[PDB]
Amino acid sequence: VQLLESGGGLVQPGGSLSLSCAASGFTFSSFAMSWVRQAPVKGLEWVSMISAGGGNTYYADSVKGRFTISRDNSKSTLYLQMSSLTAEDTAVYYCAKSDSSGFQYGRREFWGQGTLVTVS
Amino acid sequence: DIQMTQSPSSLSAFVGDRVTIACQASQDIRIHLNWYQQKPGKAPKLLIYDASNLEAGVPSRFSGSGSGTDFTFTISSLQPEDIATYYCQHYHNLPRTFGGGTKVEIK
Amino acid sequence: GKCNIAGWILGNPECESLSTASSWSYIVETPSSDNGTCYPGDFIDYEELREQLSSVSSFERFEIFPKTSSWPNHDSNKGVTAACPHAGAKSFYKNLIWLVKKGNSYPKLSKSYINDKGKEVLVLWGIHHPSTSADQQSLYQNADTYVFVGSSRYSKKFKPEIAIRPKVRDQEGRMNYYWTLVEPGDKITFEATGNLVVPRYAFAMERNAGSGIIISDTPV
Amino acid sequence: KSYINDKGKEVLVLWGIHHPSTSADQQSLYQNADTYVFVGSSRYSKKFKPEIAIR
Amino acid sequence: MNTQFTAVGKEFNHLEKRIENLNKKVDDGFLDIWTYNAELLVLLENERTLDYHDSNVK
Ligand SMILES: *[C@@H]1O[C@H](CO)[C@@H](O[C@@H]2O[C@H](CO)[C@@H](O)[C@H](O)[C@H]2NC(C)=O)[C@H](O)[C@H]1NC(C)=O
Repeated sequence: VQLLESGGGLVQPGGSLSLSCAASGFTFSSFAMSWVRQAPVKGLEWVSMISAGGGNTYYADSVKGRFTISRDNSKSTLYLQMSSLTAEDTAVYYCAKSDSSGFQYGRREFWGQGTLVTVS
Repeated sequence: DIQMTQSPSSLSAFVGDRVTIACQASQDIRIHLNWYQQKPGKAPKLLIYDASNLEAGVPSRFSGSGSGTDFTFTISSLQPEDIATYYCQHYHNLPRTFGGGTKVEIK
Repeated sequence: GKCNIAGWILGNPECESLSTASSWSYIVETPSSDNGTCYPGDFIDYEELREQLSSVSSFERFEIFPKTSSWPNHDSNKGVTAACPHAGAKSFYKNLIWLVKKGNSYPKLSKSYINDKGKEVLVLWGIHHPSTSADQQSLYQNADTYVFVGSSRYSKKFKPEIAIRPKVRDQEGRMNYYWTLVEPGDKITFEATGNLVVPRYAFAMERNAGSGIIISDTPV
Repeated sequence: KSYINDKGKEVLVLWGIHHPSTSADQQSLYQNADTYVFVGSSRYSKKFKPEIAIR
Repeated sequence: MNTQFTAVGKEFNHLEKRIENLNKKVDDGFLDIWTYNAELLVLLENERTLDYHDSNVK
């Protein structure tokens, strides 16, 4: 399969940056999706996840209250609204397929190659 | 939250030598582990799932084992292709958490 | 939509377009809900399964025995049929894998799953009954086979019936469907020397007491 | 053997299976020591096996 | 007339005709009882209602 991250770049603190991920080779609407954060200091962190039908979400406490995660299955697309950005959010972001629909059962088998978000 | 502790953070060995790493959980997580291999410039590849099930396309050199709070990973006799940072991940509960990463160098 | 419950739960190729609900209050099928089992056979305890799924508090699907890593000694790609076509291609049920001999052998199969995550797990599987011994040699190699499935509350040994049957959807043979609920904390095992169709996907769930099924063209 | 119901009404077919008390009957009535019976239709399929026992 | 949450329909296969028929028997008995009692309740109360009104003006 393929997952392709889009959006990214250099922004100043405050404001927001919008990321998205395009899915191909699978029935996107059948799977839960998530975002993973790869910081230069902390090897692998986690940001947020959404259930296959979009009914439920879960956020890292570190982004909870700021970030919004959403999806549109008819477009095979995952979105992340990186609101209220800070310097600490600089990282490579990756989208991934969980191989389950409900968060509790699963395996994060396939990750896209990511995009870089820099805040400065 | 359950935080994985990975050790050593850096490992080196010569080709053909036997390489192992260890990782521990702060809570009993049964066998809910996913071991990853990150080659420079790439998203990490999942190599072992459910602590010991070798993933498709991953050579027999790789193997995992353990339960509860103490898990291991081996790459058997080390080959040049295996330079990577290896990571712990578990999915016992939410949030899913990662280990620090072990850098494996070959020489 | 146009699918019935058997179609939906087994993964009839034409039910692929349906979304997955996390919960529901009742099930609605149309009077024209014709897409069910596409490979003819006996769906066992179908009515009880329909009742259990009628009202669900929580439901999720997960891959249970990954297609590419669970059966390195069996062929998971040749298990297709004209009875379940998809866009003109031979295909098969989306939630099942029909394993056939690899090369010229069918090594004894032994697999298990432990439900240690807390919800009840619904596992479905099926058994193939060839029309001739010539199919048994082409698909399983072993001439004398058996299938065994079990859990703490289930145990059954099955044996294939090779016979020429009237053709249904051009098939001279049949494939039966079986299912069970694996309680949290339990284990389900499979063993076979041939003729077993193994689950690929399984469902985790919680039943909301029970409701009912409406057959209607009245829109939602 | 087979029959095709192409005349329009539902057809009720009955049959039975013999279970000998001894192998000596199996040799007298059927000759074949190891036998089976199979019956089917688009909605029916069953393989039967005899039970030889003294009842 | 306080009811609870129920699901009326039941499904049976072709070798369960006797059970489906029992289910019908159950539905039919309840239907006849309610239809009849409801008709009597309406007819009886309508007469009593009209007498009540006649009483108050008397
Ligand atoms: C999905 O349902 C349709 C409708 O019943 C099936 O199409 C029929 O297939 C039979 C057998 O080949 C034909 O004789 C009919 O004429 C077809 N009906 C129509 C309207 O074209 C279809 O095969 C089902 N697909 C699956 C995978 O079950």
